[PDB]
Amino acid sequence: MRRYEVNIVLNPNLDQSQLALEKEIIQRALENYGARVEKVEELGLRRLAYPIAKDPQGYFLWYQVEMPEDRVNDLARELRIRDNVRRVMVVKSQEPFLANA
Amino acid sequence: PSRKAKVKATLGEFDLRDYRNVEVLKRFLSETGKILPRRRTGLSAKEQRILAKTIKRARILGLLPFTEKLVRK
Amino acid sequence: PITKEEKQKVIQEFARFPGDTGSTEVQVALLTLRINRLSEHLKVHKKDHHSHRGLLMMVGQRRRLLRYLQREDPERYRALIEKLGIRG
Amino acid sequence: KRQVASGRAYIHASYNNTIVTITDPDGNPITWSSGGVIGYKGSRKGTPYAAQLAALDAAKKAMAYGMQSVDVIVRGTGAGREQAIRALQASGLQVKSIVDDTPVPHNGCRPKKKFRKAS
RNA sequence: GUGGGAGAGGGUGGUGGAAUUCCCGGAGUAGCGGUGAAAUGCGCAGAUACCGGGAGGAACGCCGAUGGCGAAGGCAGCCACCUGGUCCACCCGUGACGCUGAGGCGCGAAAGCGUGGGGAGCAAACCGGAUUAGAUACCCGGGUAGUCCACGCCCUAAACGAUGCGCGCUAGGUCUCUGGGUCUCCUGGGGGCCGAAGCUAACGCGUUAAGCGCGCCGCCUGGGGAGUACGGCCGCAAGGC
Ligand SMILES: NC[C@@H]1O[C@H](O[C@H]2[C@@H](O)[C@H](O[C@@H]3[C@@H](O)[C@H](N)C[C@H](N)[C@H]3O[C@H]3O[C@H](CO)[C@@H](O)[C@H](O)[C@H]3N)O[C@@H]2CO)[C@H](N)[C@@H](O)[C@@H]1O
Ligand SMILES: NC[C@@H]1O[C@H](O[C@H]2[C@@H](O)[C@H](O[C@@H]3[C@@H](O)[C@H](N)C[C@H](N)[C@H]3O[C@H]3O[C@H](CO)[C@@H](O)[C@H](O)[C@H]3N)O[C@@H]2CO)[C@H](N)[C@@H](O)[C@@H]1O
Ligand SMILES: [K+]
Ligand SMILES: [K+]
Ligand SMILES: [K+]
Ligand SMILES: [K+]
Ligand SMILES: [K+]
Ligand SMILES: [K+]
Ligand SMILES: [Mg+2]
Ligand SMILES: [Mg+2]
Ligand SMILES: [Mg+2]
Ligand SMILES: [Mg+2]
Ligand SMILES: [Mg+2]
Ligand SMILES: [Mg+2]
Ligand SMILES: [Mg+2]
Ligand SMILES: [Mg+2]
Ligand SMILES: [Mg+2]
Ligand SMILES: [Mg+2]
Ligand SMILES: [Mg+2]
Ligand SMILES: [Mg+2]
Ligand SMILES: [Mg+2]
Ligand SMILES: [Mg+2]
Ligand SMILES: [Mg+2]
Ligand SMILES: [Mg+2]
Ligand SMILES: [Mg+2]
Ligand SMILES: [Mg+2]
Ligand SMILES: [Mg+2]
Ligand SMILES: [Mg+2]
Ligand SMILES: [Mg+2]
Ligand SMILES: [Mg+2]
Ligand SMILES: [Mg+2]
Ligand SMILES: [Mg+2]
Ligand SMILES: [Mg+2]
Ligand SMILES: [Mg+2]
Ligand SMILES: [Mg+2]
Ligand SMILES: [Mg+2]
Ligand SMILES: [Mg+2]
Ligand SMILES: [Mg+2]
Ligand SMILES: [Mg+2]
Ligand SMILES: [Mg+2]
Ligand SMILES: [Mg+2]
Ligand SMILES: [Mg+2]
Ligand SMILES: [Mg+2]
Ligand SMILES: [Mg+2]
Ligand SMILES: [Mg+2]
Ligand SMILES: [Mg+2]
Ligand SMILES: [Mg+2]
Ligand SMILES: [Mg+2]
Ligand SMILES: [Mg+2]
Ligand SMILES: [Mg+2]
Ligand SMILES: [Mg+2]
Ligand SMILES: [Mg+2]
Ligand SMILES: [Mg+2]
Ligand SMILES: [Mg+2]
Ligand SMILES: [Mg+2]
Ligand SMILES: [Mg+2]
Ligand SMILES: [Mg+2]
Ligand SMILES: [Mg+2]
Ligand SMILES: [Mg+2]
Ligand SMILES: [Mg+2]
Repeated sequence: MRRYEVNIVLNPNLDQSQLALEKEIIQRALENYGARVEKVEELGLRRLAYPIAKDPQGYFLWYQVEMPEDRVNDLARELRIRDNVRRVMVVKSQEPFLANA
Repeated sequence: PSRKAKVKATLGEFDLRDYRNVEVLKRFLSETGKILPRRRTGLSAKEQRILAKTIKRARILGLLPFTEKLVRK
Repeated sequence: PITKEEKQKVIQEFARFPGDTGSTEVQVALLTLRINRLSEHLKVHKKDHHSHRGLLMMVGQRRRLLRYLQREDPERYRALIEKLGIRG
Repeated sequence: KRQVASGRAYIHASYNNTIVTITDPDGNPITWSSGGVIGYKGSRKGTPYAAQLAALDAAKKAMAYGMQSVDVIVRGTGAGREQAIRALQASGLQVKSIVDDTPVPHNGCRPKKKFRKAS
């Protein structure tokens, strides 16, 4: 059981319905792999530095979770299935390292 | 010798390991998309070494450029 | 990996008395744990040699400690072997 | 016959030859020139002067499409790069900007023996 | 043992962007390329230069260093899992359990071999163009094995610090990586430079010893013949000891 962070970037052109369905699938899969959600941040659409999937912007989701390590990789797979989901990056959480303090 | 400005001293309290904060990291990138050297960033070995991996992370997420085109010249 | 709870389990298990972390029995026990875990790791990933070196070093240390026990107190030696199930 | 009137100027320069391509803002080309278009044949194409002639010929060809302002794009490290720049600078064409786009790999491909002792 | 740290140490899966080549579409015209100068070559079946989309293979730009890790070979995009080594603080535990190490066993760059796959760029052999007295070369245009993956062999090297491993002792100055502390500084581990005593044929070495000592292993005994011949062992062969 380790504490991770799930970054998900998906299609900015989605209407509220399709988007809701996507987040629904995310939550669903998360429950399937048994990841407790500690907190969440929805950053919305933002300007990318380079075009992703031909589209200049992207919609961001961030989930701080706790899940069994052994399935983490196996989880990412699922999240990458959706065509609407163009990026998935999972990171082991880390205590912030401050500079100029 | 880079006597113009040191990026660290030009900034306040901030987290180096945080990959989601662009408005800071962007200051650590050159005119081109390249990661600035120790002379310019004014960091230390440890700091710079962490900032490197975080910047790369930000690049993969699409927040930071891999490369840019040089203006003027 | 090897979590603290497991380690305290085997330590408290083999300890000659309460509060003993350093006995030959304890050491041989810990080493046997690590060795078994590593071998199970090298059934898969058999192309990873750098770790196999570590396995050789651990095996060596265990054999030396066990040798020491065998010299000092053959009873405790046979006991340790029996509870651990080493030597094949 | 288009009448674009605003466009892009691509300078491709190497130690061997300099070649200029003028395009619309979509990137599609209109006209082009090079040291070969002018009477120069051999090594003389890698000249600053060859470059000047090239950029000027491309400019003149592109005036006939009635163009005025261009963005210059520089690629390659070669002789007659800055000279082709200066040529376009006042050809009568207004130079809106200059940008070096020269492709640098992240080290994908092994170079020819000529370019090696690097990666 | 407890608590902390740094790291391109290793293995498996996934993944990102730049570039090269090929393909498709748009636009566009007479050359591109390459050299000391050229030609072969490619181009009117529309090349080069430019924009858009797609496929595939290989390597990871800046960070990056006089840096870090590893026993050595060696290791560099990013993420996750599995996993080795190691350092510091606390003085907690066992109680000489140590050091070296013939033989053995394992690892071992590149090239090379077997089977299957892959093949973008580069490129032995080879096909050509130049140069030259000749040019079985240097330079130029092509190009097969190979370079890439998996599994199995091969065991070589300027496999280098041309310096076996471990422990103790013998001025300091300075730079640096990485811990801890009363954080001007002290203390510990690693990487560099100049230098005390001392050593060395000299160059140089000098708390990272090539100094002062002890233990154990390996090796040398004038040059060519020759790492050859024979024998044995190993190898599918090349060939190795
Ligand atoms: N190992 C790969 C690297 O691990 C890094 O993290 C590594 C280190 O930072 C971390 O250090 C650990 C930690 O518990 C703490 N600092 C002390 C501890 N002794 C260390 O554990 C160490 O020893 C054990 C055997 O006892 C090994 O199994 C382990 O690999 C080694 N790191 O253990 C991690 C695994 O070795 C980063 N994830 C990244 O650089 C990379 O993935
Ligand atoms: N690809 C990631 C790496 O794969 C390694 O091994 C992998 C690759 O070496 C091997 O080949 C893969 C495969 O998908 C298929 N044959 C083609 C594919 N392009 C390759 O993957 C890789 O190829 C090369 C490195 O060889 C990289 O340059 C490239 O980015 C990457 N796609 O396939 C293996 C897995 O199927 C190791 N697991 C580790 O280094 C790392 O995870
Ligand atoms: K011709
Ligand atoms: K080094
Ligand atoms: K400190
Ligand atoms: K002397
Ligand atoms: K010297
Ligand atoms: K040998
Ligand atoms: Mg997808
Ligand atoms: Mg030892
Ligand atoms: Mg030329
Ligand atoms: Mg590593
Ligand atoms: Mg075409
Ligand atoms: Mg050609
Ligand atoms: Mg051809
Ligand atoms: Mg022809
Ligand atoms: Mg025709
Ligand atoms: Mg082309
Ligand atoms: Mg393209
Ligand atoms: Mg292909
Ligand atoms: Mg470098
Ligand atoms: Mg070293
Ligand atoms: Mg005590
Ligand atoms: Mg006692
Ligand atoms: Mg030994
Ligand atoms: Mg031996
Ligand atoms: Mg080998
Ligand atoms: Mg090989
Ligand atoms: Mg083969
Ligand atoms: Mg084959
Ligand atoms: Mg070629
Ligand atoms: Mg060739
Ligand atoms: Mg020839
Ligand atoms: Mg001659
Ligand atoms: Mg063959
Ligand atoms: Mg051998
Ligand atoms: Mg050397
Ligand atoms: Mg030295
Ligand atoms: Mg060394
Ligand atoms: Mg030494
Ligand atoms: Mg030895
Ligand atoms: Mg040696
Ligand atoms: Mg030792
Ligand atoms: Mg030592
Ligand atoms: Mg020191
Ligand atoms: Mg080193
Ligand atoms: Mg000296
Ligand atoms: Mg003296
Ligand atoms: Mg002297
Ligand atoms: Mg050494
Ligand atoms: Mg010594
Ligand atoms: Mg010898
Ligand atoms: Mg010998
Ligand atoms: Mg003789
Ligand atoms: Mg000889
Ligand atoms: Mg020989
Ligand atoms: Mg023989
Ligand atoms: Mg035989
Ligand atoms: Mg032969
Ligand atoms: Mg031969």
